Amino acid sequence: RRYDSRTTTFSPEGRLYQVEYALEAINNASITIGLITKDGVILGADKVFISKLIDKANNYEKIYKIDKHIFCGVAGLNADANILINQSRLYAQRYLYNYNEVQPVSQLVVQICDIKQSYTQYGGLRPYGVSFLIGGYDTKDGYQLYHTDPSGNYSGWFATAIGTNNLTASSVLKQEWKNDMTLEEGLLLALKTLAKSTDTEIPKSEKIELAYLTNKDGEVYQKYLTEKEIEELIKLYTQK
Amino acid sequence: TTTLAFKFKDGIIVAVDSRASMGSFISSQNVEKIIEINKNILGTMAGGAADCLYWEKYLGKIIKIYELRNNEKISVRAASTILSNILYQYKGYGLCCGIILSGYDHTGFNMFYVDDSGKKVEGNLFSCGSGSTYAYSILDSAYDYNLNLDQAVELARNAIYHATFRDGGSGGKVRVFHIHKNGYDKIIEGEDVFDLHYHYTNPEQKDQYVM
Amino acid sequence: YSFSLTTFSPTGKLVQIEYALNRVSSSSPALGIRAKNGVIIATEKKSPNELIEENSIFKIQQISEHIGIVYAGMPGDFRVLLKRARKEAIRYSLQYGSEILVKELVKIIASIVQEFTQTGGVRPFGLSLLICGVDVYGYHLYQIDPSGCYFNWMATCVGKDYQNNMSFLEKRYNKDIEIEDAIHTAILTLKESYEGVLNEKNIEIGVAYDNKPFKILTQNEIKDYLI
Amino acid sequence: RWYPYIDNGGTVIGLTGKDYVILAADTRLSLSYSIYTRFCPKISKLTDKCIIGSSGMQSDIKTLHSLLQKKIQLFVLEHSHYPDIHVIARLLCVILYSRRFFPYYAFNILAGVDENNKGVLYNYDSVGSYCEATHSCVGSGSQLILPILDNRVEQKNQLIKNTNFNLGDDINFVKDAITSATERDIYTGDKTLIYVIDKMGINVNTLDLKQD
Amino acid sequence: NLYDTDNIIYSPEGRLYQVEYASEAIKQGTCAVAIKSKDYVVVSGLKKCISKLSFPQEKIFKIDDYIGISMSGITSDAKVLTKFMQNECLSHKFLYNENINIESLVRSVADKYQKNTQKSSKRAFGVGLMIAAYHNEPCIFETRPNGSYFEYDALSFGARSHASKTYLEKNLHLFEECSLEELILHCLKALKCSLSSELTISNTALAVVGKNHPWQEISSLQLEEYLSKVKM
Amino acid sequence: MDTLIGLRGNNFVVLAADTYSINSIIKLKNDDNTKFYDIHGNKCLLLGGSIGDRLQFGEFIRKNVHLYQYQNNTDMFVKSFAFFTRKNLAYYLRRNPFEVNCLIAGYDKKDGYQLYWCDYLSNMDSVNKGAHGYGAYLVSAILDKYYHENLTVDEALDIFKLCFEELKKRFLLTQINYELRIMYDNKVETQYVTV
Amino acid sequence: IYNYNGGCVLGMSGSNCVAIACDLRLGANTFTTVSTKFSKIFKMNNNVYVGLSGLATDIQTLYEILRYRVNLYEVRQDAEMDVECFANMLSSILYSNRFSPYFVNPIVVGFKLKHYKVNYEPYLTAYDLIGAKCETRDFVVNGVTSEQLFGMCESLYVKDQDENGLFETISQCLLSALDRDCISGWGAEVLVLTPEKIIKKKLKARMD
Amino acid sequence: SYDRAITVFSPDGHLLQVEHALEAVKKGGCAVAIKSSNFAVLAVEKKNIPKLQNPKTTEKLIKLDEHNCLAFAGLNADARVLVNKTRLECQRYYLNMDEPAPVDYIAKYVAKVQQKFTHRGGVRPFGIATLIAGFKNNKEICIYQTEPSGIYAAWKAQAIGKNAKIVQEFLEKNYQENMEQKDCIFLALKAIFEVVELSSKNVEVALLTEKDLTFIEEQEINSMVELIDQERT
Amino acid sequence: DRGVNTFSPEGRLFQVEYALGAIKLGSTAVGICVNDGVILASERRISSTLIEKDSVEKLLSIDDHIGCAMSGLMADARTLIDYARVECNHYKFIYNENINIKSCVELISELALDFSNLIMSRPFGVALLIGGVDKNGPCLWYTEPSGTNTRFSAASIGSAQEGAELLLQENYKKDMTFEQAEILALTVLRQVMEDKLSTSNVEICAIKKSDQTFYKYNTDDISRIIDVLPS
Repeated sequence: RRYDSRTTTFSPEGRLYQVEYALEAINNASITIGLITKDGVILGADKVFISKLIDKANNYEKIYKIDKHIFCGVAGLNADANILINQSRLYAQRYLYNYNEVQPVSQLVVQICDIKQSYTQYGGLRPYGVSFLIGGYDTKDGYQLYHTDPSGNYSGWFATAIGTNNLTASSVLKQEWKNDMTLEEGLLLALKTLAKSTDTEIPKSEKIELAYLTNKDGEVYQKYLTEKEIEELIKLYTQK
Repeated sequence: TTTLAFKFKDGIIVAVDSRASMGSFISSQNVEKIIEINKNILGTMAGGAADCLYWEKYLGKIIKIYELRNNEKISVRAASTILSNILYQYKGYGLCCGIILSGYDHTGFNMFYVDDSGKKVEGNLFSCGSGSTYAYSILDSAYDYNLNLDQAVELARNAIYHATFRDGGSGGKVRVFHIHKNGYDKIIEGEDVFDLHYHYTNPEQKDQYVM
Repeated sequence: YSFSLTTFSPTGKLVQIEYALNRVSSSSPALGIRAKNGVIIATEKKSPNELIEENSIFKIQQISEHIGIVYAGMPGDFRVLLKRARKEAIRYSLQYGSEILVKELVKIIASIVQEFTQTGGVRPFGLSLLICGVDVYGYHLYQIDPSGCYFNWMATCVGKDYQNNMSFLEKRYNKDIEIEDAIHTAILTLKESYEGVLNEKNIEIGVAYDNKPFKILTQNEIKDYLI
Repeated sequence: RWYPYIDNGGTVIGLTGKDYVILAADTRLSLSYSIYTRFCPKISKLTDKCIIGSSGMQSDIKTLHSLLQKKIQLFVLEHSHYPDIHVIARLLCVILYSRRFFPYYAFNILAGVDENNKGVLYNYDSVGSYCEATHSCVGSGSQLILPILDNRVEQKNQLIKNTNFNLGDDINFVKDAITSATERDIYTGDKTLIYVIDKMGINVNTLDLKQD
Repeated sequence: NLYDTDNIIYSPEGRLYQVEYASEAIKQGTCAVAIKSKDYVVVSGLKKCISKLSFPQEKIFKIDDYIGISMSGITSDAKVLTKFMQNECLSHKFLYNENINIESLVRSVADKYQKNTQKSSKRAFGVGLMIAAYHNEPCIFETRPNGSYFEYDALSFGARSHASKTYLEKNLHLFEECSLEELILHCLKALKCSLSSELTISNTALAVVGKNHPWQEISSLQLEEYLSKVKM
Repeated sequence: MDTLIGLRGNNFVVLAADTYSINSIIKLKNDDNTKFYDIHGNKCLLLGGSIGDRLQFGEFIRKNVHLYQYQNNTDMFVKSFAFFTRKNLAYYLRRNPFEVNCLIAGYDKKDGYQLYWCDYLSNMDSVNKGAHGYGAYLVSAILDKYYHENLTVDEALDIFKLCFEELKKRFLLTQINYELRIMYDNKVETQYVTV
Repeated sequence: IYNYNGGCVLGMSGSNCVAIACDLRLGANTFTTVSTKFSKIFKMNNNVYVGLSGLATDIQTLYEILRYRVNLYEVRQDAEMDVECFANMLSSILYSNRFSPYFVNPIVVGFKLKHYKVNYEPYLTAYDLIGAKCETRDFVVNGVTSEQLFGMCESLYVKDQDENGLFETISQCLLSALDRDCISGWGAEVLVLTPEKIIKKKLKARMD
Repeated sequence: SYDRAITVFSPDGHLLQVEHALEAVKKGGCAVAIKSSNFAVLAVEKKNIPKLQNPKTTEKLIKLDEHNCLAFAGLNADARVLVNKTRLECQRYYLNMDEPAPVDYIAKYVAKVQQKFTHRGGVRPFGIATLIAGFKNNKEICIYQTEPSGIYAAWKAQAIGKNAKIVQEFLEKNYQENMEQKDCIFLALKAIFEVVELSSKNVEVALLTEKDLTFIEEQEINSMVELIDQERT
Repeated sequence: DRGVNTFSPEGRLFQVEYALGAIKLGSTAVGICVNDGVILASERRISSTLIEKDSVEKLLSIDDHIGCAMSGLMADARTLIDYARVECNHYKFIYNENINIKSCVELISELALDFSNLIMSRPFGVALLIGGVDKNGPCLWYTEPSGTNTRFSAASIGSAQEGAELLLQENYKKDMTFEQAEILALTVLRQVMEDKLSTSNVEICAIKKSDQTFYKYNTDDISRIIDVLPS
């Protein structure tokens, strides 16, 4: 009792003092972006540089896949993100087992936010300090994009940014984003946002990762851009 | 073992015998097979006497709880559903209770049939027990809506008489209750079937009645 | 009675995890290299007095027939984590009937470390693991952390003065390095970091040689390499 | 492959009047065809104005009587008033139905005098069903004795009829009935206890029957 | 100072402060007094009255034929203990068909006290019991918040117990070999001395338990007669 | 014992069931309503077997589906409904057997009009038509003979009339009264027929 | 118990080509066919297929469990599952319910990947209801018609063969086997999978 | 911690945790509810980032049962979990009683669960204030309001959330019995806009009747807001 | 700073004392018992006019023959009422007779003190008056968070209970008739109440020895009684 940490307990103003700290930690992580276009949903991100000896091939640390039609981006603690991604995969596959159909994204985000809220209310365990950008596609509603947080708060978005310097990225998105956009134009806008938020005039092919999901030929599939593809994309960007 | 109930213009009529058997031997000739579950709901007994009585009183306790908590009279449908659920929980355990729950609620006059296997059925005329078939036959042959209370009670008494006549397990005394808007009344609390037979079929006491 | 002893502070920073990292940074250094046709994990054990038997204490272990592991931190936590990793590999093989994939094992260990830094009534592990292996998808060298987040390396170091050792290792390294050259580079980096004189019984080395079982160099082989 | 049910046999009779109740019972404990002992009372005093008799497994009836006495004692301790015969009857019904799937092999008669000085007699079954009556009998001799009581008290199938009954005549009738049961039954017993509950307490007497 | 926050911490002098505070609560209660002679044990107490529109609260209690107790302290804990003792006695009589040994029951209640005292997250009962019974010999027992019990010749509880104890010790030698009526008189003297502002049939509780004398509270008329006798 | 019939075709589905409540050797009612369970939206579940078992299972499934629809603010797809029912039935079969035969039917914007058979062991499979109960033996063949692609609702009702006449004329338990549930044009219509 | 909803599944290997065929009957009470589209072959991976025969409910439950497990593994590893791993996990799953088991006799058919270019090797195996794995490297049969399929394959198997010959042989063997069984048949379906493409065909079988 | 009291009486006799939860409620969005004759009107504010947020995501006003409807103000995650609990209880009641759950029963259940989370250890109070509108078992419209402390009360017209006192004061001097649908919607919009910036994107009002909950079309809301703005100036 | 069940230096649990302090606020209620029956009355502190006045009830019924009036934390009071009625109906099921008022109060106090292990988590902070009739007569009891319940002849709870009980002791007298008890109770409630007494401003309930059934006075009875009260 004497060593208790006072985790699940309202603050004198009703904030619990722990969700706030988790969010403030979130704000310090690298930036993640999210766009919705006429051809797919994008989750461009920014890789934190640790050293020059990291395995460039594959090694995706910010964008993950939860199912063939759902794929998200992390903006916080990596370990919490990994455990929550695992939980997301179990939830999606359990739904598919139960109903013999793919789970709409809204159900998945609802379940993830439910587990986060449960950790925020019951027990005395500290909250998960990770915020995702879950994006995907389904027949019921189509292309979607959400944004969670440590408090289990989620909301839909057409174009957003999270993490450090999210303010400038969101400003650029609001200034440039359009209702009907091509996938290539969306990729160009994502590159522009990552460059502006990172305070770099020209983004480096080794400092960013991109991905997009499209329902081409009636079969939803995701593509994670590689070094050569991102290099060609940045070449096109600087061309314009 | 015979219980009877039907619905008519002025409410509901319920009737029962009083025989209780331990096989070929009758343990008691006078028993109460009608329980006032609520101020406006009655339920008959058929089959296992102990199971039926205990579960009727348990349902009465639950009904009291709900009525006191919510401050509103319960409907016959809800009581029937509760009884069916609790009986079904004990499926395959040997319970042999067959119940007819009849009463007046805000929706009107209602009557339901429940079984030990969770068999909830709704209707306006029911009979259970070893003599059920005879009562059904006598009712359907002469039953009719919109008949006076006296005719209804006479028909119920005649049906119970005929059921007792051709059933070893049915006999004793005839009890007939009437359910109306404000509670219920006991039209016939107890009537020995002896004089009933000697008044209906063999009015003249000469020679054995042959059938 | 079961509450979280590690909690977010203003700005977060999970102070307990920072202290675990500090614990790691003060321990004996250990490094790893990913070569063209093999992987190496090397470490240095402090010069033992004449009483200790180096054959009784081992900082290099093998989890499976192809996967090796080294650590730098608290020996007891290393032992318990090693046993749990062995059990994890065994239970994976019992189901899929094959050697556990390196990435899968790294994921299980990272999840366990995460659960330990989340659950209440406990404190984070005070070590920084280093797992090397070979599988169908080539060679792998991963590094776990007390925070429970893993990294994919091709050449790395952990422990005391790991920044200078990392810089030296980066200075002399190539994607197409031979296995013997990688062993030589590991020896050179360890010697530079030691700040003394090295010799047999003062270092430990394990190597995954192509499609061959993971093998821990004996003292004679290490001495031959040293010359 | 063991059957946990044996009938120890015996007979209990109960009759009621205007303001008194008589309960007679054998005092023989026996096995299949041999007698354990010549004295084992089956009537246990529950309260100052309520007693219970039982027939069947001796251990089951003993345990049931002890449990009911414990419940009554706890009730009087916690509520400061002795329970009525109706309360005891309902409590016994609940206790019996508790073991609905491993029922007691005990047939019970509960005799007493209500607070209004009325002789009340409840007859039960092995599972919990109970019904008030003005006369009852349980045990081996139940079938032999019930018709006699029905003829004496109910007095149906008769035209002259005679309802003038008092305590002495009822006691003599009970003694004659138990003697007849002993004559025509082999599990009945050899010595019988007669309890009489009246407005002024209760009394117990003993009678000697045949030994065969 | 700072060693009284939990019941599982020994102070530098080696004392449990929570148990001492429980004893303080016991002492803060109302009065009571018990005496015994060659035969018969007499228990007396003051039924607290909080207002002129309140009947005095029950003080003495009956646990079983020939066994009764008196309370001092928290009433809820007293109710819990009384229920436990009644259940114990009834169970023993049920499954052995004989009266429970008084000392074993006292041991059981003391063990309950000790168990509640030992483990943290639980508090010690702040109630003291005064058990009086006749198990082939008159017996008086006292129990404390810490697992501990004693057997007395004359006992008092809380309130202004000093006067009652002084009177008891001043006349202890005469209690043995004394008639029941005089024993009741002496108990009333002790209670009246404790009162320190009069005794009435309403605010005083009295009980006796002895050979061929099951525990029974003294009727209103008999109590009034005894009160008049002591008054004169 | 309880006869169920189902016929699905382009832009129409039809379910039919006798209306009888059997207890021992008598009929409690001639207008049984415990066989049909309409789910919110365009979905129907027809159960046959013991009255209590079908009551319990149908109420459970319908209220669970309603819970799903309210919680997720949408309409469950017909395939999802059918497979959820099959999974629940199999689970209870493994623990607490449910002696009930199932005919699921509905309309979906994705798969169109569809029907699903289900045995009491949860031997579920998509079908264009089917029957349950002993009376099935006397109707299935007829359904094969007169069924053909591009059918119309009126022809379906004619086939059902033929089936009812066959049951009345040849089936041991002479069944006369039937209840029909017709799903088409985003409408669910109930009819009563007496042969 | 297996007569209730009888079924038949068969598989053959050739030269860089594999084939799996099955019957399309779903009956009840043995002697009453209910549907003629129930397919016993389910695609589990781009080059791994499982043919299940037996009680239909058990078939569906096992298929759903396998799909769940395979999707989980594939997502976690971000790579396709190997036939060896799938076979071993199927054996483990079948044994997990040794008591109160699944009344289904499955068979696994697909390609084993030999990396170095890359090579495809036919892989076949058949199981008992407990998981009694037994590799055979040639034709595999399973169902109530196991005896007839064994005889036909023994008489007609031609070792390695072109995909056309493989299709002809497997179709003929299956059609002959079904024609001698009363509780199985009512149409047949054949799948011929090769590295380049996958052909699915349905035979003009005796539908009565 | 795990299974140990987190809300306890203060020296003055106040449960500080409950008061902090009420304060958090006071920080949430506004909501208003009116009833009349045989129909009710529910209004809730809205706050979304233009051009980025998806309005369809917000579900401040929800339907619990065939007839019941709910609105809330406070922590959104707590609202969602409590709503799921309430829907599960609705269906459990419909199982065990074979009748749709009346509004009074569900209001009592919400009060009970909020009280339970205030009187058990290892869990902190629900920081939301809700108001439900529905039909009683006797086909009568009624609306109840529930607070974090668990105390519930039936109201004729009530507002919760930021500045709920001001909206309540406005309602107390304008409410009329058995009003028309248009007048009820007008009053609801006026009450919500008394404390909320004037625009058609800051309100999502709806009307509940026996048939079903109907969301008012955006054009009607635009006309109403223009009318009230004109009346104000 | 300390657990729920820590003893104070004087031997009083801190939480129980704080609950006692908390129960001192709320609607005022009074209760009286006489040889004919028991009567309870409540202040009925109505909030803004938008409330129905039917949902806010301070006089519930534990059973047919028992009524109650509460004060303090309403939610805890409702929980206690639910538990009390559940246990009373359990008693009625186990024993055909009706539960005595004393036993019901004992069960309520046991639940209230359950919070101390020897489940709930803290004292309830509710004060109740429970009045009723049984074979032993008509009587009313007072229950407080500390667990100590006490029978009363004329009592008052809620804010201003000091003045109410002072008036009760100043006026209440034995051998009083039921009409006399009603007028006395309403006069005291009027005196202690802040606003002007009216039909909708107060609520009353009573249990008679003859009927033995809980009966809540409606508007007509309340107005009839009001007309006769002395001015």
